[PDB]
Amino acid sequence: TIKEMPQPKTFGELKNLPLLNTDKPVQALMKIADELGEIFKFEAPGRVTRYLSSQRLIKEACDESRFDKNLSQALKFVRDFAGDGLFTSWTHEKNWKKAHNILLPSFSQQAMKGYHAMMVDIAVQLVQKWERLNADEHIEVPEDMTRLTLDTIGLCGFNYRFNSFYRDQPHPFITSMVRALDEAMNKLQRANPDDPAYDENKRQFQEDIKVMNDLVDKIIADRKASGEQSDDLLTHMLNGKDPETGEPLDDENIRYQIITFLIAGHETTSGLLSFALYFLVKNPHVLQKAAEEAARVLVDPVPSYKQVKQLKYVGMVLNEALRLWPTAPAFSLYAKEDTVLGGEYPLEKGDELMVLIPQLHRDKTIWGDDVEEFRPERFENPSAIPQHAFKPFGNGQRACIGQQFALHEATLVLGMMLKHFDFEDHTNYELDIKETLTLKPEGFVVKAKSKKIPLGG
Ligand code: HEM
Repeated sequence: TIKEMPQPKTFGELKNLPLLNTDKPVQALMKIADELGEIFKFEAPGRVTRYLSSQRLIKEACDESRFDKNLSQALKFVRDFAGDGLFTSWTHEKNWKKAHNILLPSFSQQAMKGYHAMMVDIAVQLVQKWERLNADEHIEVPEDMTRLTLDTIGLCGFNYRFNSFYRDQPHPFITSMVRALDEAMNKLQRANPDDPAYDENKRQFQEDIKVMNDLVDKIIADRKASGEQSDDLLTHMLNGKDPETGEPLDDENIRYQIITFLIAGHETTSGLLSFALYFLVKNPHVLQKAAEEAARVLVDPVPSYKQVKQLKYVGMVLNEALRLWPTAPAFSLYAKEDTVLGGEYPLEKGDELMVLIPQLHRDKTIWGDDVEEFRPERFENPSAIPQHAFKPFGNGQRACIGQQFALHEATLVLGMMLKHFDFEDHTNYELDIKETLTLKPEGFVVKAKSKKIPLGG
């Protein structure tokens, strides 16, 4: 029966936006959810959002007949350079359906067999980099895991080598990409956009978009003109036809899809690898069980596809790091028609709901009371986990098309790290989680000692 909905402190006319004027907004909304409960209204000048935290309400918010993906304010800002790629378009835009239908078979677990050798290439570069460190040096974990995921998506994506392990300062496309992304998350905070001084940032944003567009546009043009067939996603987009309409993707959208795979895949997947290594280094018993499995399964100088799939406990370790810190922490929904949530909170057509995934993954009624503990074994039998309890890759037909690509990568890389190195938390690191569109451990450094096992070819 109809209930109330809390609201945090307001600052009249600015309403609750100062509560989000922090460098850590998701972790600040997790402190607010702890004191107000499973749903709360958050209001800013112009918008109203309700944040959901319990599986009880989120299983309802995940019914596709009543709710659909919303383009939140962050995604509308990202659409300026990601366009109508899969991530920043509405389900009912014609290009979302057409790209979804063409790309879906290329992102299956069976299609990972074709991208495997390209993922091993960048994985071996990372391992070889750490093999070659001298005994006085340490690893900057988030920074080499972002080198590893940029280069893997560049090479599986459009067969281009960004050669991030050969540089100190990134290839200028990556610099533009990070800076555009950065600019788009800063426009959220700036309650006074367009003009004062911002027009310098705004001028700069136009140039970063031009660098992205120009490099990708050229790759596509050179590709159609030479016509060689590789096993990257760009050839599957260039030769693919939507079975519903019979149409191909146009060249401008193919570009947006390539920019979208970079921006949607690089930080989420490297954040994941960083958090999994943290929790392993902080939990020696888990590390030993994971390192044992890697040494038993990965018996060849380079892992085969079938060997990565047998790395059952490494997969449980990554699932539990995604429970505790889902690297893309919230997604947004809008009500399709007037409806009631739970049987007690009235919603109107078009109201926005935001799923706060890190809180969902801390619901004591589903996970038990050791919710804050790192226990991979929670996932030993994955069918025993209630529907809509575990949502790190979103929901339904708008879930992460790249789910299988991210988990194969992460399992491959984590299995080879544990196989080849013993790790030491030489500084006794204290977790500080930096927020962008994504979450990562800021400053996590480790020392790796080699077990001197050959990494051949
Ligand atoms: C640890 C890894 C990752 C996590 C946690 C993650 C999570 C997510 C989430 C939560 C969404 C839904 C967002 C929303 O509903 O607004 C999503 C969508 C998407 N992700 Fe991922 N992602 C990851 C890896 C990747 C990778 C590697 C790629 C691509 C190479 C990728 C590409 C996509 C795309 C294109 C969409 C949009 C699908 C659609 O709407 O049709 N993601 N991802």
